[PDB]
Amino acid sequence: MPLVYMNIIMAFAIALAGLLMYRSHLMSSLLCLEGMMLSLFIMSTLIILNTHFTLANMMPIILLVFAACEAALGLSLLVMVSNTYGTDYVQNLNLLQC
Amino acid sequence: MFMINILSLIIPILLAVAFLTLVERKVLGYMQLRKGPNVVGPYGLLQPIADALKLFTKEPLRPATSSISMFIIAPILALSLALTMWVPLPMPYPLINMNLGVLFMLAMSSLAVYSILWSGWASNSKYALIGALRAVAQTISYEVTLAIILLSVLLMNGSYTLSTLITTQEHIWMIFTSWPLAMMWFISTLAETNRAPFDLTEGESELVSGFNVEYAAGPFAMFFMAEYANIIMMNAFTAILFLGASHDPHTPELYTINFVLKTLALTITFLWIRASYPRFRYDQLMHLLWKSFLPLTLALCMWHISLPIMTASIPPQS
Amino acid sequence: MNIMLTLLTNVTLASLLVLIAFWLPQLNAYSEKTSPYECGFDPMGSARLPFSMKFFLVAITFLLFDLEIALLLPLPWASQTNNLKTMLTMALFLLILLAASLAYEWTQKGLEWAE
Amino acid sequence: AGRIASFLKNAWAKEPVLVASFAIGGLAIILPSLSPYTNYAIRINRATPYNYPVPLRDDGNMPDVPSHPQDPQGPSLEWLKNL
Amino acid sequence: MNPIIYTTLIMTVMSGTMLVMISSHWLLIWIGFEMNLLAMIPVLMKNFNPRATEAATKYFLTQATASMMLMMAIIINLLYSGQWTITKMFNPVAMTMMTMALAMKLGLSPFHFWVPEVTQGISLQAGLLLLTWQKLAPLSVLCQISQSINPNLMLTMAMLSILIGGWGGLNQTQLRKIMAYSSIAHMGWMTAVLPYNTTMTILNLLIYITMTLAMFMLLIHSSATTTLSLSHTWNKMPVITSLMMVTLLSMGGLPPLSGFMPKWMIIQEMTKNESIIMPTLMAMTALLNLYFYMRLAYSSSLTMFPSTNNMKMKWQFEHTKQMKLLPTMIVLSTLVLPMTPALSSLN
Amino acid sequence: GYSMFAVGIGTLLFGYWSMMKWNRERRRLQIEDFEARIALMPLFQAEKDRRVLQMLRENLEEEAIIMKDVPDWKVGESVFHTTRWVTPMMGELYGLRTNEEILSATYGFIWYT
Amino acid sequence: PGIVELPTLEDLKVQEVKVSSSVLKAAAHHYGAQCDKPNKEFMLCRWEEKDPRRCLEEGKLVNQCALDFFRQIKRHCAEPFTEYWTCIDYSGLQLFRHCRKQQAKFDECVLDKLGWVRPDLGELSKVTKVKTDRPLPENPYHSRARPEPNPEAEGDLKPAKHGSRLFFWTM
Amino acid sequence: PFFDVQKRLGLDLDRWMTIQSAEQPHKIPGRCHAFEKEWIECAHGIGGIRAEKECKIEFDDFVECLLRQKTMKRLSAIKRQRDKLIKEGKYTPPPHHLGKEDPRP
Ligand SMILES: CCCCCCCCCCCCCCCCC[C@@H](O)O[C@H](CO[C@H](O)CCCCCCCCCCCCCCC)COP(=O)(O)OCC[N+](C)(C)C
Ligand SMILES: CCCCCCCC/C=C\CCCCCCCC(=O)O[C@H](COC(=O)CCCCCCC/C=C/CCCCCCCC)COP(=O)(O)OCCN
Repeated sequence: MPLVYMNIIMAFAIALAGLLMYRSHLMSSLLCLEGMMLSLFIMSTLIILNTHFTLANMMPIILLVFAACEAALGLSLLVMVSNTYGTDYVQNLNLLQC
Repeated sequence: MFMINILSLIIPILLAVAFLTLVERKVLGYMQLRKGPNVVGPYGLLQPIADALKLFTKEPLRPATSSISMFIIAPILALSLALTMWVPLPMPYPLINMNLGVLFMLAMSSLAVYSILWSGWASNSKYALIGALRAVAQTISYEVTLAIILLSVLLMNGSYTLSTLITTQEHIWMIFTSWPLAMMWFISTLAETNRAPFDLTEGESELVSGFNVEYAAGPFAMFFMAEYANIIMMNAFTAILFLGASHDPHTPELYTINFVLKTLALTITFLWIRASYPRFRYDQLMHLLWKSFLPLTLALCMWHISLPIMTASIPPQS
Repeated sequence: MNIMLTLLTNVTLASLLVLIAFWLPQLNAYSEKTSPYECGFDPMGSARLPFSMKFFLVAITFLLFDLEIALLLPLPWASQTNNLKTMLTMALFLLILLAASLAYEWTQKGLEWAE
Repeated sequence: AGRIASFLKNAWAKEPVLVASFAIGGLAIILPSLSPYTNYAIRINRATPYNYPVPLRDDGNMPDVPSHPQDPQGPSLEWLKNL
Repeated sequence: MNPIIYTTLIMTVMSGTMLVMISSHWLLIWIGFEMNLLAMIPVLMKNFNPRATEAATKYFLTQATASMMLMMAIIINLLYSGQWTITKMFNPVAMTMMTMALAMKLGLSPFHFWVPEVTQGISLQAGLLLLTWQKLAPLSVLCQISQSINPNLMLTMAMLSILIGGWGGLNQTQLRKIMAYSSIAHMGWMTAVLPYNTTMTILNLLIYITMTLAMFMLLIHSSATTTLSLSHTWNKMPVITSLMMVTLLSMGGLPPLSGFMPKWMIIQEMTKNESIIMPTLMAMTALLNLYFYMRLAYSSSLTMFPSTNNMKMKWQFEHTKQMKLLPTMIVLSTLVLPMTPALSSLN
Repeated sequence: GYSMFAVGIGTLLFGYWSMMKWNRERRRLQIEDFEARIALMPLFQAEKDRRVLQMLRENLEEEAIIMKDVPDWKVGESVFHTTRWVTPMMGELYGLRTNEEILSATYGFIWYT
Repeated sequence: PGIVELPTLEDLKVQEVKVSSSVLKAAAHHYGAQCDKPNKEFMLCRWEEKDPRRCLEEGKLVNQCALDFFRQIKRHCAEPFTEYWTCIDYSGLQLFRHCRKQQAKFDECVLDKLGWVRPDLGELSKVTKVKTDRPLPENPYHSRARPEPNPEAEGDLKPAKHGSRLFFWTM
Repeated sequence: PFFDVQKRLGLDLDRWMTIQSAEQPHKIPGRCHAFEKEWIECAHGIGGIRAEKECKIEFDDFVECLLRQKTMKRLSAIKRQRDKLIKEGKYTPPPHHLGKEDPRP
């Protein structure tokens, strides 16, 4: 395949890795989720433009819509976590175990 | 020869900003029963040169607690974007001819806000942070309404190409078809350029100097240049969008003169507005945009979608 | 290619202005001068402390209303279709639910800032 | 009849922006279905030749297809010039 | 939460699942998952407290990660064939990514960590929903793309699910975590037979949903969430504990009870495909689930634990709310083995 | 208040009428120039066919010269099983040419502003 | 997988039409009126054959018809036509509307010298019929033979022998 | 698992968007429209198991149109041989491949 496609898939892998390996802040993980969506948008757009699937030009917009909903959902939960602990740290949410 | 055109566009714009400072000082002076600058040069003509030279020979200071990299990046971004926002404007021909010129304008404007946010944060000062959060609030307040107003007005045009707006208005100004949207758009451009009564971010009475209080000398002058350039750019865009000037292909200088006169009138109207009113509280601005402008804007978007279909008046160039 | 040259020129001009501003004038920097400004006095706490956001709910709602704009921008092109009754029905439907979501958050006191 | 009268009175007195918004929205919703020109807009959109009109292979059984553009058969845009 | 809002959210959860189930386009299936998650997060936090907030946060993070992976698999599949229809995946790498995404959505081992925590953090009604209705969509998607899936990865995750469900359930005193580990093991059973016969997957899912609904409704009726709190129910409602005892034995898979039918059907189907070894392991490992079910039945119905003095006041009051489908659910959870040939109607 | 609202609505109605007439005229003009394009399209198609075929033939001859020493190379061998015409890939047409023509062919239209 | 056959560079030669796009646009309406027959023949060939290699002769007839048209224009009034296409050429969008006096003069010229009537609005975009001797191509996709379907369901439905036959069930 | 409500009611909720050969706006074709049309018509109604073996030729052509892997390989081979023969001076490129062609309309 083309060099450009490889780079976008690498971006997805890096953002996925970033999401998986947490640090202290939740907001950083939320950002990683957004990054994954951004790379998915770019990849699907490149594939759609290249093959000239005309009707599929609308699916990246739908992708963005749902990405926004997910982002909004993530920020709500962060507001509630911060209100509980005064901090958005992952370590605070250890009340429930396996 | 294209770099000649780039410089031809940029050098004049900076000179016009320099002298807009003088015109504002004199207009506010005369509305306040005084004169404004009349000593440095005949009729204060040399005052902008003295101000610029005074600012670029004064010591620039980097705050001890500040993040230096973003502190320095923010004014560069501000001024470079202020200059960039001019390239698709058809006067009557654009330097860059875009298919989606309006949408490019929206994206670049939306990116312009980060310079104010970054500068305030980089400063690591309380008043700078308060100014930056006021900027966040201001964008949240006017961003949705401003975009939908452009969409509604643009439906009659048929595309997002800025040069098509000249053809759309060959016989009548588009303000005779959308003066309500024109009113709300004018107020949204006042809010979008951080201008009285909507200039919350500077907060001179409230926060002393807001986001740029820390800034001194040349970096400060860059923020100032960027803001005044944005004031002229928004008005020029408003003129092209609502008061299209007749264009003659064989004599474009006539269009240029008409367009420049209309944008000067709109800029002087900004200065007048600043001289006339009290400042809006920042929470109130949000209420104004979300409880009054947004319902009317939604209804008028519905109306402007339905109207060309009802009347068989839909425009060309899918 | 012309837009890339334009962006490069603008960024270069701004960077050269910053360079001149920092290398032309005399520099006399000392700790008192470079300290944080708080109107005559030393700040009590840090400016990096959490700063409460009272409009936090309108900020989340802005994220959803900003994507309504991405769904409404193709409307100048959608008007050129042959089945205008379906296009108009769909466009009207989209703006009606945008007005209903605004009416919902408004009536549930979601536009009032936290106290 | 008189309940809604005083209701619209109080609304015009307290929230004229919302009154105008609901009026404009309702008009935009209902007026397009009563218009004689909506069909004209559909027809105008259909008469715009974006792509090439591919000719048909004549089989001797096509009385209503032109053999030259200026022949009388086929659609007419005369209604559009007078519009 | 306003009752109308709660109804709207339950209807949005169900409509997202139905969108996943009726769609032919991968994008619409992804949208169904998104809509389901969006409406499902508030239902977990209906009764607000820090534990419910933490549970909803862990749930959102897990499910959104799964969603991103699912979308990436769809896009790679499109890249290697201009196809949006959900049939059989064209690319092996896209199929691996898709399988792992759906396993994360289901909570199969080694992605099982979220299920016990989220189940413990929410109420019994939300736990009922999470452990019954939230399984339909990924299982239907897996049933559609079954021919494409690699047997080695699927069966690995299924055997891990059975083992880890048993081992993790052995250590619990909280009833919600016991139910969650039970669910993990049951999911392992459902997915072990998937590459061979999707009808057996559907049958296992139906019987598991019936038994889980019965158990959760019995736990709500006797408002207990720990072992010691359930040890009191005999001194107020003995019929409830007897019915729970029999439902517990059915979950264990012991004959002549209904719970034994799915295990019996799955083992038989596997032997047909020359797979003697995997099933021997699966049954011998389900013995662990049977052990901790038997422990709960010992503490709850077969012996009598000490009680408190204030129970006498409860003796004087009838239950304010009665569950309409609880009686039917118990009968279908226990007495349905003689109707086994009716599984042919499922294919 | 009545007078202000009446002036406003009258202004809007005048504007609507004017724009209706002007946009109908614009749609007629667009139809006219579209029909000019339609009348011109066959000649462009014919010469585009000849141009594409000539570039392919030139590449074929240069490839017959270049790939004579390699042992088992069929010159002009297709990569498809089908025998119908396949639209040439851009790289195939301009594969053996200067970087300026390749740039003009790939990014010439996108970059023209 | 087989060698691609290509025409030689000799069979690809033709007398080119070497006028610019402004000239073509200024002439387009009358050119579509006059040279309709070979153009439509070529486009029907092109769209039925789906192969540019099978419609070279039609393309050469297209070129010769265009050249004859322009030779007539050059022979009877080059000066009004030159006025008209210069006016058209000044415009950056090449708009018909800014040149109506020149177009009127050119139209009167061709109407009086050659009897050419400019097509009205909506006529050049009609779908028309073409009579041709070219045989309709049989397999323009070069399709293979389709695989045979599965046989079909047939017969009357009898109850399964000995019911379900599940382990011990008799029904 | 898959309840085909669309097929039962004849609705077309999302089938308009599943393939590249299906009714685009303004009849704009997909880049690989003919290859996909052929692969779909070859494998229609024979089931998934038979289609993978008996329509492998059409699908291989379709994938070649999609990704163009063999075409890039052939071009790379040709250009490597050209580079090698040019470095030694054995082969000289023609003028119409160096920028001095006689362009045609
Ligand atoms: C509109 C935008 C573009 C405008 C166009 C003009 C572009 C201007 C670019 C910006 C630079 C102008 C700044 C003006 C002052 C010069 C600043 C600096 O470059 O000069 C000194 C640079 O000198 C260095 O300190 C060391 C001197 C020599 C260094 C060796 C470099 C290699 C050269 C080898 C010498 C042999 C001859 C070289 C010529 C061929 C710095 O000394 P310093 O005191 O700290 O800074 C304060 C300057 N003051 C005093 C004026 C206030
Ligand atoms: C069918 C048309 C639909 C499409 C058009 C509408 C599109 C956009 C317009 C709707 C936007 C959402 C509106 C949200 C309504 C909010 C109601 C509310 O709670 O606000 C009230 C204010 O409004 C009310 O009084 C409640 C409703 C009263 C009626 C409002 C208008 C209802 C319809 C009136 C016109 C009817 C139709 C037009 C006929 C015109 C006559 C010919 C309270 O004001 P506060 O901001 O809280 O004050 C704080 C300080 N005290």
